[PDB]
Amino acid sequence: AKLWDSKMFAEIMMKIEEYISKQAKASEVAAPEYRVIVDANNLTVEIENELNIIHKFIRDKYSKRFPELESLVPNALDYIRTVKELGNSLDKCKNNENLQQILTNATIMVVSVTASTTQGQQLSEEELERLEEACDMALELNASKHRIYEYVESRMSFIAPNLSIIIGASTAAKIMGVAGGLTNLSKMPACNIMLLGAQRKTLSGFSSTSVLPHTGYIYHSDIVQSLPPDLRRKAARLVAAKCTLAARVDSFHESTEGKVGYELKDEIERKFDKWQEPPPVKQVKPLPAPLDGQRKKRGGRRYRKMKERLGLTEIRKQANRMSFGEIEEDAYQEDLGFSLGHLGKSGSGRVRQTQVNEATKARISKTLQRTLQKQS
Amino acid sequence: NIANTLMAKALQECPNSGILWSEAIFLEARPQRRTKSVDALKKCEHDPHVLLAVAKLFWSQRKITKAREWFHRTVKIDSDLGDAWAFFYKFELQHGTEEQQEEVRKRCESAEPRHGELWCAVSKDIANWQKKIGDILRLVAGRIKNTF
Amino acid sequence: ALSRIKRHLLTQRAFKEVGIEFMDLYSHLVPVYDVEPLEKITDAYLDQY
Amino acid sequence: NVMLESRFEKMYEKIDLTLLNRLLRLIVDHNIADYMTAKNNVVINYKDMNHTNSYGIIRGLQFASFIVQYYGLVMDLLVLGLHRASEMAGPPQMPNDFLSFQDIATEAAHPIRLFCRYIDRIHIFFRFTADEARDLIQRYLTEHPD
Amino acid sequence: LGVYLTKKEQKKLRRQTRREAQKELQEKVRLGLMPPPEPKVRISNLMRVLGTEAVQDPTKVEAHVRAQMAKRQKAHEEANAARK
Amino acid sequence: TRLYLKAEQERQHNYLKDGPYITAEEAVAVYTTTVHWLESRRFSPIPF
Amino acid sequence: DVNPKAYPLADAHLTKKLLDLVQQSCNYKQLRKGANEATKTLNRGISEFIVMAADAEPLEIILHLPLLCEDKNVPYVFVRSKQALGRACGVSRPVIACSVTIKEGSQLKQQIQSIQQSIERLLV
Amino acid sequence: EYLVSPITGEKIPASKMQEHMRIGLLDPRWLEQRDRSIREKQSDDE
Repeated sequence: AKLWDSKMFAEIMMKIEEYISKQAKASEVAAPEYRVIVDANNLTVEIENELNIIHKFIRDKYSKRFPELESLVPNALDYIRTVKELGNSLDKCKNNENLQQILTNATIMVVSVTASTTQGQQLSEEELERLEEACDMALELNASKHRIYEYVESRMSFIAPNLSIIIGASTAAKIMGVAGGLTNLSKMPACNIMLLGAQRKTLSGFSSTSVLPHTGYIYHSDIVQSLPPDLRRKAARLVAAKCTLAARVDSFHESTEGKVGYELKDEIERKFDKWQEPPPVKQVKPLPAPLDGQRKKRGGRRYRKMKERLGLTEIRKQANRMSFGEIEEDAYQEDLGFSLGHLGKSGSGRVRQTQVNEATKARISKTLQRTLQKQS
Repeated sequence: NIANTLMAKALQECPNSGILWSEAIFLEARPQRRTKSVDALKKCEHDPHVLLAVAKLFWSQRKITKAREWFHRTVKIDSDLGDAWAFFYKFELQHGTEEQQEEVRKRCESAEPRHGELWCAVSKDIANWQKKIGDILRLVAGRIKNTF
Repeated sequence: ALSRIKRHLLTQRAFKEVGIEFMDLYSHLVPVYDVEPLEKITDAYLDQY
Repeated sequence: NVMLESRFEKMYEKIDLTLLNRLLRLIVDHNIADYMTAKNNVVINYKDMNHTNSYGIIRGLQFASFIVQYYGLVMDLLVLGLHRASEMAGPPQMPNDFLSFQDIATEAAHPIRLFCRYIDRIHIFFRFTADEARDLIQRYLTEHPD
Repeated sequence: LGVYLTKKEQKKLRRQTRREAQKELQEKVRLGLMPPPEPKVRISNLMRVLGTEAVQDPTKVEAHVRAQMAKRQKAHEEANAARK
Repeated sequence: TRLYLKAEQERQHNYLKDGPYITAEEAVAVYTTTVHWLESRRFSPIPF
Repeated sequence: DVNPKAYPLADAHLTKKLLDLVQQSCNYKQLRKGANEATKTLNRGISEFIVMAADAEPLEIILHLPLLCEDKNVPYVFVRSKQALGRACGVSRPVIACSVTIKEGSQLKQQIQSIQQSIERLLV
Repeated sequence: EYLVSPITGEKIPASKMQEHMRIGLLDPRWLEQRDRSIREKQSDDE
């Protein structure tokens, strides 16, 4: 089946290319190291794709057992670990100590609630063994990915010196692995690198801001996480841009000592200092003195419009006229202090009803109109 | 990489090609297929190959209801073109219900309004043309000689 | 207005800051919440429906 | 005949968002429920200080009252017990009035004879025979000797 | 090589030139070299500018305001023709 | 107001740090009770 | 001169026409400023050519664009001063890379094509 | 280099070019506003 073919291909790749990477790692513990680095940084994408295939097959099989955990658990590796720790046993959902280390407490509650009253039937033995071998192979490939990322972190000093200087070596290895290579990452736009490894975390009733979406491995790097949250997202963008530059240098093997790395990290630190700088001293405006005499104010179309807007209207003029002697019943239960006066009252001197002056219509501001048009 | 250069050149010189654009999707990597390729592709043309490619991408992302809706739209928009019936039946077998798969297979019956050239669509898309392909078909004298 | 309400229901997940004040009843402090009118109309229609 | 009037002390500020979202998805379209629950998770601001309201609900939302009522209904199911709830609400095709029973038998079947919830102030009216009251007292005093 | 300028700089340069010309005209009026500007009167503007005097002799007022409008229009046309 | 908002900040931070106070089994019991009630009442979920 | 690596460098005569076309495209909103936008357009397959500046201390920050162009079959050309390129782009800030984008039935078409030919006449 | 100022029409080197623009269109009423600001600053009393 698909699982068997994917597992066979993964084993064939690991017996040759992963073995070559292992020998290269053990050598430092004419076949230059560059080809080993490149084949490892392509192996990461190969194993990611085969793990995606494995995750799809596991989803297809487990939909019979639990057709809801896909939406509840978006991460593929987290899905595989969850089904490994669950299997056909859904009554195990209560107080799983092993589920804590994989899933956050917010979503363990949701998966337990869903499994309480789910319609998924229990799988048979053949499905159980198929799923178990699939999960075992998936976790083995995940371990292989972890080992190869450790190898790339070790080789960070050689593959991308400047980019390893800018950010953490682990972050650099992860971003090159997810991007597909040093060349593959260097060809990507700066606005895309910061989106690398941005898992679609599902909101568990919380707001989207709690999820922190559009956040990548750069957002979780060492330097970015050392900033106040209100200054985090912006910081990430900056770092991403500079990271891109490093790749666009490192992919062409320039400043192998890292001179561009320092020339970018110092300006990153400068930008961070400027953003975090204490606010300047701002004098307070003394209250203006009371006015006397006359100040000449112009008239014209604007003055006419403002006078029409703020002028007394006929219905408003009739509102504040209260009839002497003739008592009126208060038509506003919620407040006795409000009355229409002559408006609607007998003896008001108006046989017809006082019309509405549309010059006093309530309308939104210009900036509110702009925002509404944007939100449309 | 040379295949990518050739595909880019072909798209540049021969736009509005449904089959070329759909196959270019398959050249593009999964992170770059839905995000950028399919949107501009749908903007370029609405070929049955376009809708089939969108449905196949959704199936590869296991968006079952979205893939089924796009497959229905593909069926409505064009019949017996692009050999999409085989892909729809495969999706039903692997993702849809057995009754749904049977209904999809029945709707693929060779008839003048729907799936009249289903074998012709398979030959044009899945490359079913052969010396014995015409012999297997009813039109032994005509189809075998006309096709490869 | 209904189209904007439906769009906000379907897509909007992040909202603007809502202010808080406290009415003093000399026995307890009742919270009063200030919400933007744009979201207020959507919430009012949602409550009515 | 024993009455208990009390209130859920912190039902406003001790409603979990995930549980509320799950329970609302039971009664309303999941998009609407997710929108409401995320609306209850916004930043509360005042002067120079603001925080992220992630645990409690915000009573100032226009739909919040509905939420509270729904949540209170859940509390009723915890207090009344589903069967007794069905005994007071009545059949779904023929629901009863506010304080009425389909027949005397179901009225006298269970100790809980009357129950109202208001917003957070629950008023329960039990009737007890001598043996039932004695058994309840013994069960209480078993774990709380006085 | 000739160098372009951004739209912001174009707007700022045009605004500065217009403000310079307006200040020039205003200070020319200050020093008496220029008569104070007359209100621009059209048909709608007639009863607002010359309302207290249009009742004296309406046809003369109409002739005067039409003459002013035609003077502005013909100044525009002759500027265009001289620029041709 | 300042004191109450400081207390609320501490409460929210404690909730985030220590996780939700409602356990999985209690949530399951509550949700199952609600499901049983809704099914017993033949209730149709509110459409969009 | 200052950038000996810029093999496809345009002469003084070609730079004037290039900047005039860039400004006209900016008037028609057919121009994308910055290396990231140029890369995005190339990946989208909507650009036709790239005009880049030869003055940048981490010069390789633009060196990714030519190779990608060879991947996407798109002409590219180098310019002397980044400030002049940015001024032609409508931005006071210096710009080191800009791209010109395709629009259906664009009035600039012929001019675009003409400049395209010049680039192919400049290559070797 | 040598560039012609679009607002002045004089041959100016490109090294100062951008700066030549920034202080090229500087509005003299900005100088007036700075002068009145410094005068009101010196008009304060302790």
